Amino acid sequence: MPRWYFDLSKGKCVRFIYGGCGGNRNNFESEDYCMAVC
Amino acid sequence: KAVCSQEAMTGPCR
Amino acid sequence: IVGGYTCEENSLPYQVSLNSGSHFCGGSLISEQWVVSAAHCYKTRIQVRLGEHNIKVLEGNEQFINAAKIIRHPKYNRDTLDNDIMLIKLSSPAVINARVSTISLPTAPPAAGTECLISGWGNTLSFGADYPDELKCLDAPVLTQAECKASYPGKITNSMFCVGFLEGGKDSCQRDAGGPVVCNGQLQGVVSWGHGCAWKNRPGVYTKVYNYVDWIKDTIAANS
Ligand SMILES: [Ca+2]
Repeated sequence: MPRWYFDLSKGKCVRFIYGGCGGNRNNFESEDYCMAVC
Repeated sequence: KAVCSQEAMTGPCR
Repeated sequence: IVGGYTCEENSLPYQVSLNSGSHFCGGSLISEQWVVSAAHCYKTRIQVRLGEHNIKVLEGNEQFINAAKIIRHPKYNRDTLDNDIMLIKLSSPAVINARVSTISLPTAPPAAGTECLISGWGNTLSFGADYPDELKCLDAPVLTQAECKASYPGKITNSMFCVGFLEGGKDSCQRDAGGPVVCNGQLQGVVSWGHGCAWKNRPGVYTKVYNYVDWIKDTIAANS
């Protein structure tokens, strides 16, 4: 199901989506917070 | 919920 | 480039802008017909802009040249960014002048501590966005492999090396990808990726050009 993590440049939680550039290089910062809220 | 952005993830690529 | 300085006008005559309506990536002119960039900068059509300083102001001394061929490394992977390097063949040769000229390919691998020059028209902020009109420059050293790997556990492949400052503040950023890391007069790196920009313990990750010298030569020869 849906996955969210914090984007340092945006200062917000964002959805992880398949197919992003460098997806397997992503740092999923604050995943438990962003899941919980979003 | 303002912290729950609908914007696509920037990701690591420059 | 975050934490850099505005380059002297036309002092990096190998630096190009890739443009698909707007600036989106950098590149480096390595011969009259060929540019090195990052594979993740691929788009079906690209206009190469050479001789630029202010990318917003048409000065009347640039060269704007369509890419004829855009060739990603055959082992590039989007998901891992392994082998993040590409060659662009220009549709007409670049005219070589004091503002448009080539950068030499590397003749040895990159080495820790080496002082380099990174450049581009990418974002100048770690938070939010400010895309500069004028070309930015950053003096930065090659980091150790150990430091690179410790910064990015699980993520650094043989194609990748780190350049920058572990304390943060000074880094490449979005829309710098594809652009050059020059050390001792040679193209050692291609701007590739990082976690955010200019954050502590998250230096820039760059493609080792030296690993591709034979590929570059062979691709040029095959496409002449
Ligand atoms: Ca211009």
